[PDB]
Amino acid sequence: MRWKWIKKRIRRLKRQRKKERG
Amino acid sequence: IAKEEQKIKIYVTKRRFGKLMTIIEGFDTSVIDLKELAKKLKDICACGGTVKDNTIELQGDHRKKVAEELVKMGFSRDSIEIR
Amino acid sequence: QPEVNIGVVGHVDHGKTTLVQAITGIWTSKHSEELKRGMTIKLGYAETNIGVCESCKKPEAYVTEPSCKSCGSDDEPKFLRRISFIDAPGHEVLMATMLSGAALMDGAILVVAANEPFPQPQTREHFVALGIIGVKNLIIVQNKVDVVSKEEALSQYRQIKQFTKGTWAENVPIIPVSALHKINIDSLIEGIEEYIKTPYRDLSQKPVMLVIRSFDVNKPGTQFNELKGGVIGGSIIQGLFKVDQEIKVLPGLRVEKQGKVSYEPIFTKISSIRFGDEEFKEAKPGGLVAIGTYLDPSLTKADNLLGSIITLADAEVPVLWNIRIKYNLLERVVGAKEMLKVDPIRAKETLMLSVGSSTTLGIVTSVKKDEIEVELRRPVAVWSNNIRTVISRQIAGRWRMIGWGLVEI
Amino acid sequence: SEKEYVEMLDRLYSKLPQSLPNMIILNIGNTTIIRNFAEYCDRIRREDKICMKYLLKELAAPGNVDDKGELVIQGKFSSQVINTLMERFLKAYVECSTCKSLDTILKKEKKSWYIVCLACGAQTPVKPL
RNA sequence: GCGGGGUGGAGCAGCCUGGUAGCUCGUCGGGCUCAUAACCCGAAGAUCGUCGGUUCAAAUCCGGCCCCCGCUACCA
Ligand SMILES: Nc1nc2c(ncn2[C@@H]2O[C@H](COP(=O)(O)OP(=O)(O)NP(=O)(O)O)[C@@H](O)[C@H]2O)c(=O)[nH]1
Ligand SMILES: [Mg+2]
Repeated sequence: MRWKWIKKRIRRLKRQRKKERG
Repeated sequence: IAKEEQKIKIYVTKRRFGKLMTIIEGFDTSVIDLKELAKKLKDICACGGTVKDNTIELQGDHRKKVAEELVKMGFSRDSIEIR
Repeated sequence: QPEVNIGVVGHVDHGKTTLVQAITGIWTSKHSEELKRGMTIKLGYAETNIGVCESCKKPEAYVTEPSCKSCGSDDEPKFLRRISFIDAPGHEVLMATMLSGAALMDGAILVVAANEPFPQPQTREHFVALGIIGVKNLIIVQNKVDVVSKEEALSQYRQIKQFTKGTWAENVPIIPVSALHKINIDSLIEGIEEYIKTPYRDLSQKPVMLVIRSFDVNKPGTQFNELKGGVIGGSIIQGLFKVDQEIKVLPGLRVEKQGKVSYEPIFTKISSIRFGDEEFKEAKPGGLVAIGTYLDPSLTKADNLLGSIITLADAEVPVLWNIRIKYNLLERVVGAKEMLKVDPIRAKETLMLSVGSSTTLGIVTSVKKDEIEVELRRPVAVWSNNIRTVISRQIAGRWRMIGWGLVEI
Repeated sequence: SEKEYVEMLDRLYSKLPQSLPNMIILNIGNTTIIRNFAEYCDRIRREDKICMKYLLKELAAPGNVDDKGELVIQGKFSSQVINTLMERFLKAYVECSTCKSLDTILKKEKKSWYIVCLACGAQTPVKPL
C-alpha cells in the first residue's frame, strides 16, 4: 500500500508538475 | 527515424490455465521494436504479454482492439489480417 | 561556388530526383541502402554550369557545359552562372526535413507527374508551404509526359492553370519535361535563367548560415596521424565566411547533470572550405557550403549538429528555450488525402516547430488570437527578428503542417 | 498564357521514340524444383538470376540454379504460392504498362531499370532489384 | 576498411596442428514390405570461390582477385 501510494502521489506530482513547469 | 511496413497476421492462440491468447506476427525485426510496440499494446489491451521470438502474444481475445491500435500508429490497414 | 539555391519540390516518386539527374548528371546516391530500395531520404545535392549559346537559337542554346557546337555552332557559350539544387523527399511524413531545407532556398521547381490525378496530397502540401514561407520564385514542371496521351498532358495543364489561379502563382510557367530521357530540359534551363533570378545578398552583414548535414570524412580506418577534422554541412544565407576565421555553433551541445539539460556554444576554426568537388578559400550565400573543422568528428558523425546554425565567434545570438510566435493558420489540412478543417490551438498540446533549419518540438503555454508562447526541448539560436517559422501537429500518427508566422524577440 | 506552353508541349512531343509454358513444380523431401526455370525465363527474355533473386527474396528462402537450368529452392513450398509470386514478378518486371504484351527487354543503367516493349515502343521504369 | 562464409545436385562438417573428400538428403539401381525412398544394400557425384607461391605432399598453411551477408555511411 503506502509504497504504492507514495510513488503514485510522487508520479502524479511530477508528471503534473512537469505539465506546470511546462 | 525510419519507415518499414509488413504483413500482419493476428489470431487467437492458446496458453496454459486461463484464457486463450492473441498472436500478432509478421513484423520486421531489424527496423521495428516488438518490445516498444508490445509495452504500448499491453497498455491498450491491458493484458500481460511478451515478445515470443518474432511475435507479440497478448493474453485474451484482443483482435479488433490491436488492429485498431496498429493502424493508428501509422501501419497500413491493407497489410493487416485478423483471422 | 554556386550562386543560388533552388528547390525541387513535389509528391513522392513524381521524379524530383530524376529531374536533378537530367540537369546536373548527378544522382543523390539513393542510399542508406534503405534509400536504394525506398528513394531519396537525406537532402540530395547537385551542381552544374549554365552557359548560353549566343551564336544560336533558344531554348536549345541553353547549354550545361562550355560547348555550343551542340546547337547551331561552336562559339564557346558565355558562362552565365553556376548553380546548386536541394532535392527534398516526396514521401508525406518526410515533411519535417523539406520545411527544414526551405530555410535555405532562393527559388524552386514544382515537379507534377503527368500520369497521376493532379492535386496529390504532398504536391499541394509543398506548394502552400512555399506560399507560406515566402519562396515566390516558382516554376511548375509536368514531368512524366513520355508515358501519356497528347490530350492528357494538355487536360492536366488545364487543371494546373486553374489551381495556379486563385493562389498567388500568376505566370508561374509550366514547362513539360521528361526527366527520364532528358528531352525539353534546355527549355526548363530558359525558365530557370529568366524567372529564378540571382538575388543580391549584402556581405557586410553578420555572418549567418544554416546546417543540414555534417560528415566524418574518415573512412573505416584512417590512422590517427592524418585524422582530418570533422565537417559541418550547410548553406550560408547572410555574409561570407573565410578560411581561418574563428567560429561558434548554436545552440550547441547539452551536458548531463543527474537529469538536468544544458546546451552551450561550441567554438572551432574553419580548417577548409569546399564547393562541389572543388576546394575554396572563401564562401558566400546561395549554394550549400561545407566547412572542414578542428572539432572531434564524434561530435559531427551521423548528422549530429543538424538544425544548428553557424556564426562569427564573439557574436550576439539568443539561445531561447521559450519563444513568442505571432502566427496564422491554414483553413484546411492541405497534406492529408483527406481535407479535414484545422481546429483552433489548445493549450498543453504537442507541436513540431520548424525554425530556420532546426526541427524542434515544443509545448504551448499561452493562446491568444495571433500570439502564442512555446516552451521547447532543444534550444533555438535566434540570429535575427525576421525568423520565419512553420507549425505542425500530429493529426493521425503522421506530422502535418497546419499554421505559420514569425518569431518575435 | 497558354501559347508559350502549347508551343513547348508540341516541341517535346516531336522528340519521342505464346501462352506461357506451364512451370512444372515438384517436391523432393525439403526442396521445390521448378524443372523449366531456365526455359520459362528464356521465353520472357529475362535473366535467370533476376527471376531467381526476386522469386527467392519473396519466398525468404535460399537457392541456386542447377547445371541444366533448374531452380533448387531450399524450403518445401506448395505448388500454388510459386505461381502467385511468379505472376506478381511478371506484373512488376515483364508486363509493359502501355498495352500488356509480355514481349519486353529489361534495361539497366546506374539506378533506373526500364521495361522496353517490342510491340508499342514505350518504357515502364521499374524499382531496380 | 575489418571480418563471416564459400566443398558432390542440395544442406553443410572437415581447414586449428597439411598425409586415400565426409555426412545428411535427393537421384539412380536393386532389395525388404501387403503397398509405402518407411527400412536394408549399393552406385553416381565436389581437382573444396580464383589465381598463384611454400611444401615431398594442401580443401587445409600463405598472399593478390572475385560472390553473397553482418560492421561502417551519402564520407565537405
Ligand atoms: N517514364 C518515365 N519515368 C521516370 C521519369 N522520371 C522519373 N522516372 C522514374 O521514376 C522513378 C522515381 O523517380 P524519383 O526521381 O525517385 O521520383 P522522386 O519524386 O524524385 N522520389 P523522392 O520522393 O525520394 O524525391 C525512378 O525509378 C525513375 O526511373 C519520366 O519522366 N518518365
Ligand atoms: Mg526523388
